[PDB]
Amino acid sequence: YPEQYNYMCDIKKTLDVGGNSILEMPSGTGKTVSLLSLTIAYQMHYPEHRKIIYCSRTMSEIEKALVELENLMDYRTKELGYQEDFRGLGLTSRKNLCLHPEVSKERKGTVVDEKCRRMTNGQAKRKLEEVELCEYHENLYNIEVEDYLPKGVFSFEKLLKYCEEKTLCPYFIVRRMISLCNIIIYSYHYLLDPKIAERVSNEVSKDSIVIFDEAHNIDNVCIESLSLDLTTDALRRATRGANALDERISEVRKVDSQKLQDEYEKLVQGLXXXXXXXXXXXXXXXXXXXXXXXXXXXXXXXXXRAEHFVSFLKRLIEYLKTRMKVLHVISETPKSFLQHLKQLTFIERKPLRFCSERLSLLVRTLEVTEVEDFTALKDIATFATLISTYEEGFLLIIEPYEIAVPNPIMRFTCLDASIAIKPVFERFSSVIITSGTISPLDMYPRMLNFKTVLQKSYAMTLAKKSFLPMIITKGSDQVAISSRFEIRNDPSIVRNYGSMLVEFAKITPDGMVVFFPSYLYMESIVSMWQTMGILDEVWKHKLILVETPDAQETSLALETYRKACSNGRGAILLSVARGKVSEGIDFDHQYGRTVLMIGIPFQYTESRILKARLEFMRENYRIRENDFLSFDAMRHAAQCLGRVLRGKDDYGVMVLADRRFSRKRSQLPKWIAQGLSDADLNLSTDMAISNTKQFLRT
Amino acid sequence: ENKDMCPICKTDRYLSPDVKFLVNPECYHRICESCVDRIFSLGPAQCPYKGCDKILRKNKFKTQIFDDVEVEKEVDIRKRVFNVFNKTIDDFNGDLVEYNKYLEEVEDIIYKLDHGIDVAKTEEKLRTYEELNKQLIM
Ligand code: SF4
Ligand SMILES: [Zn+2]
Ligand SMILES: [Zn+2]
Repeated sequence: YPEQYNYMCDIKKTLDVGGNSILEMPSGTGKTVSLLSLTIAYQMHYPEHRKIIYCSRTMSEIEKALVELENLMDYRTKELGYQEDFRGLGLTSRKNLCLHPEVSKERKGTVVDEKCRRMTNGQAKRKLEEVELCEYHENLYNIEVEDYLPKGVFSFEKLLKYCEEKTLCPYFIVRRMISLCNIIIYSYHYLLDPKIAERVSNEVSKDSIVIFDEAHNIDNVCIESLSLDLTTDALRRATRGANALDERISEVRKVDSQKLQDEYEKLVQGLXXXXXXXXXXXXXXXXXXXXXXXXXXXXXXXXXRAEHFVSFLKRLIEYLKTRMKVLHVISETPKSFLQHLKQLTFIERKPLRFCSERLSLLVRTLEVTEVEDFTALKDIATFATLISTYEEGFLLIIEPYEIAVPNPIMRFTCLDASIAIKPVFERFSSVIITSGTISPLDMYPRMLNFKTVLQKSYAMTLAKKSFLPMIITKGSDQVAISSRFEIRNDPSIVRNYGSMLVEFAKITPDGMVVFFPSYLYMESIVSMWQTMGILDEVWKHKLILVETPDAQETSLALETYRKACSNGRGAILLSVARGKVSEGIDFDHQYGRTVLMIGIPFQYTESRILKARLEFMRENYRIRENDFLSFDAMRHAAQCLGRVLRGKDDYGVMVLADRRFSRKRSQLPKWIAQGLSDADLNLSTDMAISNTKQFLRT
Repeated sequence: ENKDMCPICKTDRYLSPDVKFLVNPECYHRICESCVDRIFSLGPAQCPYKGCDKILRKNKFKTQIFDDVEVEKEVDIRKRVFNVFNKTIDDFNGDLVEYNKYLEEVEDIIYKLDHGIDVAKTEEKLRTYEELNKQLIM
């Protein structure tokens, strides 16, 4: 297409000149546009030069990038007939990319890495003094296994079928292939990870092209990278964790004390640098981004041992129980909290180095370490690292007396979000920053200050196939401002609002997806709707997303929605616009052809996390009470806009309520304001003109 | 705890627990306010806390945020050991390994004083604390 070549000519001009480019793409029409241009810019330069680094936001976009790369290789092996050096690696999760917990453990949780380190150290125990390895170890690091990926594309699903037929291990293949540096596909929770990105950055070895995919929730990952709640039950875990270290120091000082004494001399000489260098293929500890923390020349509790280090920790946790034992609403400065700590116990200014050495020590010392006890130590050690350094932008908040039973909840606020995005500019050049759910894109020069260029979507044609209307008067224009309040004011109007939804769904019963800014509006009408005619004569079955949406429940509601439209039935997808599963897969008639939105998306106000980030960005960019209610409300609405635009071949109608949407912008701003009963006759025309103009424009 | 706060009135919460529960540093016993006012007004004897014999002294009590009996005693023992030695051979010249070896000896002597050892090295540390106090006078 000529519109796809407009962004491709900009991608061929920025990858060889600029270092970071904010390129806007239309929804459902920019997936393979930058995919083929990334392999063409490498083919125009050198094919072993800068490899492609993909950064998705969900696991679905990781899976959708693999099938498009197969189409890139099929277009390069059929139009050319030459099989070059293949690439592509499916860096997914650990519970999905495994074989051993899917046979004996039968658990698909976050404990798949615990059996991984038990088999890694079990193979280490079987190759030093002596369970053993696993099903297929001591063979995945061979040279023939390193050549199974530049010759054949085996990523994720193709590699999981390859590790069963050839009897291999999916963990040691992918971990040995980050050093090979292929087309790496991963999500946003791995690049800004304080336990994973320290290992990823030592294997890619830089000098590549970072492809930011759907870069609109970048400010959310930097907040989600920190902020851990301490809801007082970890104090019971830290109390039982402190007594376990007392029995472990009693067990270490009863017989085999030379293993701890030689480790004490190794920490008094080689410190943490030699301790990390000697430790290989074992369970790594935790830190607050060692590539961003930058600290050397440490000391082990001032030349002391583990018996003196656990005394400071037991001194530390009782002070933490002392500070949590407070009244209600109280803010805390991270520097002033450290001063009040030193008035209680002189723990110096470096507990960041007093914990990461002792976490690696107890793994080497205690062999049968408890799961809940050692994780209780890591929750304290992650907090001890954040109170030692990184005080600029940091803030400690206390939850108030909320019945008070659930009152002792301690949380720390993250620093600036520009700090986490900082080291990706000096490590990589020509970082392609793309997102299809941004309108406008001027907040990214504002918030997160980096020098970049701005390019908009230069693709807008065939407005007769992209119906973009909006509803204003709902028969009386009263339920539009009624949903604007946070509290469910006047439920009789909401029962009148829910009465209009049965009338709106009975007009076009051909795939309906309803989003919500909160689950309170879903739970308000579901108690006594008194209106099931659409749930018995139109949509029949009901697909409502709950607040506690299970992964299996979201999977079963998605497949049955595809089973409803493939049987001539149609279903109502009652989802949350602020909830999980942002979707993105459409391009068919099985999706909801008419998408409904209840008002505008809102945010949870009157919270200490919001009031802290309000005054933090007030000093930075002075965007108080503006972008927090509009730029955040747009991106939660733009996830609903990315599903209607499913290419130029498929049509779709997206209606928007209220009147506050006119103050913001939108992707392809062609919007006509009409009433609710007026659009019922307009959509009946749009569902018949588009069926007659499809064969006219071809 | 609520079940043990005083040898005479251990559970005064049903009878409105409006008084405090002092802890003597030479007894480490939960002693309430009302009973102890009769104690030091009539001489310095011992408390009968489970038949205790440690002689309670007049005044010199403390409020506690309950760091058990070990960490409540180890915090005052570390505070008494940080004032006698002060910052000798630590930050006098920007020393690091010599400061850490001097702090490891202060920590091991505090660990020997906290454990009690056998009243030999602690009595030697009592002379060393007397040596740290006599060196701060000259
Ligand atoms: S070697 Fe691989 S399959 Fe075996 S336990 Fe470890 S991660 Fe799981
Ligand atoms: Zn009493
Ligand atoms: Zn006593």
